[PDB]
Amino acid sequence: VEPVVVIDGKGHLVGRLASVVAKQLLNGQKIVVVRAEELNISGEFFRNKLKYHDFLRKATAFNKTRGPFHFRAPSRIFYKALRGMVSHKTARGKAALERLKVFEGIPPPYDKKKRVVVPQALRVLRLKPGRKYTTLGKLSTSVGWKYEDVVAKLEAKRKVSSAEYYAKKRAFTKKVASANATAAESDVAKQLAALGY
Amino acid sequence: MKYIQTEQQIEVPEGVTVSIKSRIVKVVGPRGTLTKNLKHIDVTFTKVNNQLIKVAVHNGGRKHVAALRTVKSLVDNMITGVTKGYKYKMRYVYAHFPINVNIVEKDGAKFIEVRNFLGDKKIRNVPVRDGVTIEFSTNVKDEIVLSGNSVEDVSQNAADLQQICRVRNKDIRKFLDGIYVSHKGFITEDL
Amino acid sequence: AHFKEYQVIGRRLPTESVPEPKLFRMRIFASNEVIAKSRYWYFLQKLHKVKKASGEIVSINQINEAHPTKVKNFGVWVRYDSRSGTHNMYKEIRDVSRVAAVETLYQDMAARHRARFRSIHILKVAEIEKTADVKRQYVKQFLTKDLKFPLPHRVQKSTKTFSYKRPSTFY
Amino acid sequence: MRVRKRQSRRTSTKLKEGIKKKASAHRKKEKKMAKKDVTWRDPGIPSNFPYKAKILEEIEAKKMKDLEEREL
Amino acid sequence: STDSIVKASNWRLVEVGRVVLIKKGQSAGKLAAIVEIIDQKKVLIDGPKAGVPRQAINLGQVVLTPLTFALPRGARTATVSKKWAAAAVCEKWAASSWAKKIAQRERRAALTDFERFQVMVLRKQKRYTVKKALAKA
Amino acid sequence: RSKRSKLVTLAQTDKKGRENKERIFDEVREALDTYRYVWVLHLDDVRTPVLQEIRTSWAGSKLIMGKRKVLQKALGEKREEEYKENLYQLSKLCSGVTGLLFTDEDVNTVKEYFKSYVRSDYSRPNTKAPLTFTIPEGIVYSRGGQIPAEEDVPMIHSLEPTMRNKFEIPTKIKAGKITIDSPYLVCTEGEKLDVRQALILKQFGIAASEFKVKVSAYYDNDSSTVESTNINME
RNA sequence: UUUGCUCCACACAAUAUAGAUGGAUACGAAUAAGGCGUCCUUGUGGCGUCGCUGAACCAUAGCAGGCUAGCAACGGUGCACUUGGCGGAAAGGCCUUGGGUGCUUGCUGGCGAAUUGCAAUGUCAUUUUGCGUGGGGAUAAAUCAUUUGUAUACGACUUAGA
RNA sequence: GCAGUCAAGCGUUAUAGCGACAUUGCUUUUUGAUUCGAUGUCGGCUCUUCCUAUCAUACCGAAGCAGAAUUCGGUAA
RNA sequence: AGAACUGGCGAUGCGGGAUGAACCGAACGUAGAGUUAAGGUGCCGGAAUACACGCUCAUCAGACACCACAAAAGGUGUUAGUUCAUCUAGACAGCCGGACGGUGGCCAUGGAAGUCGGAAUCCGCUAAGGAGUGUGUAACAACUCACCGGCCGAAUGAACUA
RNA sequence: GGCCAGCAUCAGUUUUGGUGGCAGGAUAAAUCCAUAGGAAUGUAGCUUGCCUCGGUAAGUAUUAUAGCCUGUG
Ligand SMILES: [Mg+2]
Ligand SMILES: [Mg+2]
Ligand SMILES: [Mg+2]
Ligand SMILES: [Mg+2]
Ligand SMILES: [Mg+2]
Repeated sequence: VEPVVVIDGKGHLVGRLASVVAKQLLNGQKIVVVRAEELNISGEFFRNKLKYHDFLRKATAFNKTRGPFHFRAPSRIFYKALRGMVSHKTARGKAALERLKVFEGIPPPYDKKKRVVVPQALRVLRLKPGRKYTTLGKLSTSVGWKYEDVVAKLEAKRKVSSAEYYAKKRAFTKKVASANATAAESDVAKQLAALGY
Repeated sequence: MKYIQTEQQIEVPEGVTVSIKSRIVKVVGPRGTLTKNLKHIDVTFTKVNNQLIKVAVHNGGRKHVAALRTVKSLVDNMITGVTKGYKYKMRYVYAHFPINVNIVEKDGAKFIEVRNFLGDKKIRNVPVRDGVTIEFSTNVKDEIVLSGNSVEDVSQNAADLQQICRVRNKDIRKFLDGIYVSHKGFITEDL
Repeated sequence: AHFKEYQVIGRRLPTESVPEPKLFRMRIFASNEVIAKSRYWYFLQKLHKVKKASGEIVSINQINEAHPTKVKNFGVWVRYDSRSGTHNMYKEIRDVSRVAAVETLYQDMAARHRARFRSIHILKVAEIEKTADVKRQYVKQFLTKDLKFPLPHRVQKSTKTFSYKRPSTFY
Repeated sequence: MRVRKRQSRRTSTKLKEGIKKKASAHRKKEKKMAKKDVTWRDPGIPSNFPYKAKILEEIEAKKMKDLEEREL
Repeated sequence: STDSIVKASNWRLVEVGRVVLIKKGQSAGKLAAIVEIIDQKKVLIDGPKAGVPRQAINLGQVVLTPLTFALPRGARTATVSKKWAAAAVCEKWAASSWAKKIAQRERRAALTDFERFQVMVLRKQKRYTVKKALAKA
Repeated sequence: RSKRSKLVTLAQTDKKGRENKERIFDEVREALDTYRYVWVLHLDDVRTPVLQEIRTSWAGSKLIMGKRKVLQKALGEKREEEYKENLYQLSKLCSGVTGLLFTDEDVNTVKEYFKSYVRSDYSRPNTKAPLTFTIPEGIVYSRGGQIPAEEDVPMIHSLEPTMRNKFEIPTKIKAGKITIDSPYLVCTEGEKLDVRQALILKQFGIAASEFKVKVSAYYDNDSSTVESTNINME
């Protein structure tokens, strides 16, 4: 219902998130994904590292610059999963993929925007407790990504600023609720309560 | 089989306080405090009184109940560590080259320094883990003592000291030099 | 499908000087009367030397549960077709109806034994009168006095693609 | 950490058709052997059933009645 | 302050006397009582006050409410109705914000266009009063 | 799967079944009718040669051992199940390793024999220490200083792991001889002993404690009464 | 290269094509746990309350929203200025001081609407490599050709020359 | 390979018939003595990559492995 | 491999099985509407991230042709069954105690005492105790278990089947 | 009168809702009421052991100050 839907990628399962995002893009929804380094894949870390090393094995023999390109970033891994589900060699597929942005962390201006979740792709709702799962940032660092520390530091600074903003917002919200509660006995409030508001 | 409910009991002596919140166990006794993170296992803790704490698994299987018994043992070990302590005595023996064991300070890190093992010129260094104390026994020849409230830390430190003196490329039936854990017990000897 | 229980009573066709042939009655669990009569003729041919073209169906009547809203324990004696021969099996199902217990047993045989409807033969379904005669632990654990258990990690179904709050699994 | 080559699981049409022919030949040979071989060709009440005594009493009563049913 | 402390994490328990709310089926939105436990996934419920038939139901079709009243195991419909009336489950349910939220949702769904216009006018008046009050403090 | 696997041993002796218990039951109930006095004896940690010597001394009588529950069931658990009148007291007075002595001899003679019977025995755990034992410094000998070292044979080298690990004694092997750096005190006289100290004393062969049979009570067939003896129950 | 180049306000003008048509409405973490409120001896603290979806919240009446008369209150809100602070991950945005200038549907009135003919998206939202008006702001470089050889098949590279 | 033996199973109420693991005889006898018909496709030079079923190099385990040396085995291209 | 008979294909497009000579549906004028077959309904991709009961975690599972590798072999993975047994005159584990006497049985050996070997392998007392299950000694000693008992108190073991 | 449409009443085919009257079965089984028996996953009451002023641990007790099951109508 929003012109742009921003999805916080933390705690999501990569395949189901890719499926829902690809369907939304093909239907014509603009989507931005943040915090791709906090994505999850079901299964053990060595299983997913083995799968990525099989992908690393895949390469064109007579010229390595022509073969499959192995992008190491978590957002790029998610983009690979999404492009595998979008028919990207057609104009419609390209137009759908150009409605998507994926980022590590939460860069501006999305650090001051509302961020949503997709319940059908959340790990805590989908995976059975006791099942093992992998963190995409750790997998990317193991397979060659080199920016996990900088992302962590920037995210910590952003969290400090966001916590200050939320403290101010909570104080204002408590003041607003107190000001609204003192008019609960008025005739206007009684009529609104009778009408359901 | 999916048993409906399986529970274990943990007995707390008089001088020990246990605080658990979101599977973070803090155990306080006369000898100090210990902390454990058990968030990798789905269990439910409950207090019935100041002397007993139950831990339970609802609708679980064989692996889940095995983890439940493991959790009970770990909390019992923490309580034992804060109320009695743990003491590992090791002996180092040699045939021809005397093993020299000392405590050295490299940038305030408290290494155990081993020299002249089988005549080696290499200086072996084993760091002391936080919370354990190293003492050279009096009126006992070639005995080291590791004391602490964490049985895991004390045992791992003793194992590291034992494995730093492996014999390589020699018949171990003939060559008997090394550092071996000789006794395990409690620090307190009240009775 | 949703099983029903029928009684099927049949006999041989009356011949000369042999009138009133003996009536035979069987209790059949089946989805409909056509399947019930087919199973009846199959079992009658398997046990006696009576064929469908040589016999007739005298009656077929649906039998309803006496107390469908009472929780009961059922011992189910069954046997299944195998290469070595018929092998007995005893199961215990806690349910409110014989047809519900039979459906649960068929689902369990499909899930565990990889068995089918025409391979599973239902020999006896008997209500256990006294709780002391229950001898399977997965049934006995629900006979405990004042049994209470929680339902941890509640997962709520979402009707929308996107949610504006982090979900909670409390209950 | 050198991952080996993984065996393919994509179905081959020629292999599938050859397996079909091999299976038909195997079934024909099994039928022929079952016709050609010369080899000689009731578990009762389960012990876990509660009313074993009732079943045994009923079958004894049926035997006792049917022994005299055909005699007189 | 030398006492052990353990968090409780209170759960609603599947038990005889637990009051459940039916969320799908023929009796959706109605209250019932758990009469007897069948197994881990199914229970026996009876809803005589609201017209819910006594039936075996799956726990995935109901939601547990915090309300619970004393009821013997395997109680018949008359006993369940008598205990329900004695314990006054309906009044305690209506006193809760959950049922109040359901009632507010139903009233808003039942509003008409003129009533929505009246709601807007009353909301503007209340907003003027609330903003004037909040400006001072 | 994932279960413990039982150890299998190929020996000559099989386990006893219910037939042995039934035989003991029948023998006790026949001896009750045959004899006149039934005495209750406590014989915990008795040696078999000592028990056989007692059996030889009490020729003409019967001594029956076995499970305490089986003996009590033979004597009658309660008043409505007793084999003879007022036998439930004799049944309920039994405890531990209990022996039944069926005899006809004089009560004074039985009491005199059981009061004057005494044998040397190993010191058991949970008992007062009979002496103070100190293994002397140097080469460890078989007796550990009880007899002179010139007469004694040195301790065999195969027992050094047992003394080092099970007995928790600091020992070393020098030229195939067990040696200790300092004298080792094992027990102090007038102290409760534990399993380790009892094992050390048994290994060195010190037998300073005394074994005395305990006599609980006796039952008379004609009198149909039970009288407490209270012998060696100190 | 018949005053070229660039922004600042005001007119006229055309323009808004992977798809505006009330608002993308900002803690973090856990999920066998949390959010909010309150109190103390500030904690892994006590007490209360909430969830069971955003079916929300905020906004939303006036010729696509006109012209006027008041009442109550000192609130809400638009715009041009103005004071101060913060924000570098792609900051280009967030908060805030003061006066000015409009509206206010918080409440009560008075005028106007019609014929787009019984519907026809019935056109309504930022930017403008176009012009005219004008007050200010600044007066380069590259390539060919010649030349060097740290370069070179040719292009290219690397040097030098008012 | 051929012929035979045993029996955990399989089969049966007719000790018929199949039959794992084991085992015997011939080939092959005792004192470490004393080249026999490829009937039709082969090998180089230069140079790259791949497999591991590992010869060497790295790290381990076992062995009458004292040391030295060596044998068997494991991870490993 | 050789006979008998019957189907499909060549001369035949259409839907499905990703792709295809014999596989599953169905045979064909040009169109509209409806319903289906076979095959399917996370996304590519039209259609339930439907409902319900169970099972499974694989250091390259599986989503397959039902043939082979395949010995229905191996596994202290998991689930459900079958038949035998033990059991409050005491279930499995654990700890402690007993584990004897003739006798160091005969022969043999430098030595050989249950435990280097060869043949017997008995009798007594027991609650039970092998002319000994292993470690160990030059031989002894010592430990152990075969077996019995004490404490503990409720179910447990074995072999098969899926 | 040529082009493109809107509404109403019909006809042919079809798709998707709401609502009414009947009939069969064990003339549904149930629920409910009445009545006679019964037992525990034993309700009230009673006894003992000793337990934070009575909350329990084990015996008795078949409806009592809760209930349940079966047969019959
Ligand atoms: Mg107007
Ligand atoms: Mg290899
Ligand atoms: Mg689709
Ligand atoms: Mg192969
Ligand atoms: Mg029509």
